[PDB]
Amino acid sequence: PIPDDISTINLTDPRTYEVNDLSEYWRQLRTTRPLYWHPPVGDAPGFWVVSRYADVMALYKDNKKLTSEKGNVLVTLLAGGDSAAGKMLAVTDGAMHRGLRNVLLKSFSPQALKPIVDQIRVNTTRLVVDAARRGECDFAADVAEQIPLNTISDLLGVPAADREFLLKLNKSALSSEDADQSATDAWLARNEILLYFSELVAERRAKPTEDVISVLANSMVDGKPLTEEVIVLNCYSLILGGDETSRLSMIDSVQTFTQYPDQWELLRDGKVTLESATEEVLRWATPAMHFGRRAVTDMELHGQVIAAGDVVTLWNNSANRDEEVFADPYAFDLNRSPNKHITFGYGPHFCLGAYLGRAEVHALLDALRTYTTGFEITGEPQRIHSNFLTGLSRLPVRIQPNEAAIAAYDS
Amino acid sequence: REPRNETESRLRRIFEEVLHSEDVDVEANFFELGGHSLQATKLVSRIRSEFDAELPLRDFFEHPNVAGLAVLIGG
Ligand code: HEM
Ligand SMILES: *P(=O)(O)OCC(C)(C)[C@@H](O)C(=O)NCCC(=O)NCCSC(=O)c1c[nH]cn1
Repeated sequence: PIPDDISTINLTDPRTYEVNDLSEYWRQLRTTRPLYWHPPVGDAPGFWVVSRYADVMALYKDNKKLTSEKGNVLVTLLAGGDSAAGKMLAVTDGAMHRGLRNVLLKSFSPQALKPIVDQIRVNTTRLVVDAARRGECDFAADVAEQIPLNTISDLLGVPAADREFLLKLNKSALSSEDADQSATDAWLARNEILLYFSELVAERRAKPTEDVISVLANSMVDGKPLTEEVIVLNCYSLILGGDETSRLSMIDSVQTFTQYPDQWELLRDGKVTLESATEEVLRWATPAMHFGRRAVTDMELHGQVIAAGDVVTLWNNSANRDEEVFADPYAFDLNRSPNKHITFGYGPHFCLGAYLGRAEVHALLDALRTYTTGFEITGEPQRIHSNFLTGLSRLPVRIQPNEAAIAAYDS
Repeated sequence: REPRNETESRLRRIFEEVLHSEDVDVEANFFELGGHSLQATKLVSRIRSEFDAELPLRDFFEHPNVAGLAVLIGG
């Protein structure tokens, strides 16, 4: 169903994204109301909605008139702030942000991650091949959920025994498998992660291993060590960041291939590069739909004024569908060039795990390309529920194997 | 109001330490005193260790006051 009128659309309600096709809604916003004021709903204030690609990157990079320090997503932005302000990278601006980023960039750069990228390829292939042999399976549970989290946990140094439990917490933190979920369950789930990492960071401060937590525990910003609080809070943003969005990207690539078999064939027969395909997968599945800022001063955009203290929401999914930037936006085209999408954001806060995000998608595409002829949906998939994220909980598929290629892998 | 237990007294000291405050009401809500997430984490993890009792976070959310937490640690 494709809604026609702007006024009766509540972007804060997760139900909106389940039971509506918002393509016309965003098109109308892009064309006639590029800066739109969403009304207040209940206690939540109203907020600006930005839908044009040009505007979206313009404000992504203006960390001078706009700030992440009072929330960067709706659940904190509408609440009036974020507890982790000035401590968690995502909700920190200024010199503390610059320093804390340069500390983390030392273990998330392409240089540092090359040992890990090899391990992703290995683990990814195994999971894909074993799902091909099985034929019928759930791709989300049996393949997708198994890579992003395990990769970040290998990096952070989370013991294997605990990962299954952390996975359960992430599924309730900002998204939900249950359509009717209260803010309380979300609150508890988020806080149980902090509780877990309080204890783990404690162990590593006393007995340091070689992992990424230990690197943070041995690092300094402006000549002073990091608080156990600061480290814990960034471990949260890494365990959650390194998981959901990549997971949802991978699942969506498969679901999109069943709908677009012409494109699947281009990949399978090596008529398009993995580099080029990965980017379209990312543009297509824009898992994080929105991110946001607060105004610190007054701004003039499109002849309207954003007052200091107003929430500004930037809509990645709309920006990735802007006709003025992408020729035939709603075409899934693996050869799309140029493909300067904004799935990873833009500017100072550009996604830390961008290289790792691509890596995980890149690997999946390489594995599917080699050891699979095609696949088919065997029963209706379940969506997650969120006003921030978009993707699938489970995806039942039948995977048609490449017996020739699979047999050679057994060596 | 004054604390009435070793427990209430000790719990109130933990509240004061965590909320970076003093003279914290014994029946005051933890959130209404301006209580946020990482505070609550430090709070719950300390109560768990000092009283050697497994305190589920959910039960803390229901009864987030010095008075109520005392009863729960007891019963
Ligand atoms: C394809 C999957 C991913 C998507 C769609 C995505 C999306 C984004 C976006 C749009 C931002 C900017 C947010 C803002 O401006 O406030 C961001 C930042 C961030 N992302 Fe990702 N990301 C992905 C993968 C990852 C991974 C694998 C990690 C794990 C390391 C990660 C960790 C982070 C962190 C720590 C930030 C904050 C950076 C800063 O504030 O400077 N992301 N992500
Ligand atoms: P309490 O006072 O309720 O707060 C908990 C916490 C400290 C966690 C707080 O900051 C909060 O509520 N944050 C909102 C949840 C959040 O923003 N999580 C991280 C977003 S996922 C993300 O940024 C990303 C980037 N790439 C992939 N994922």
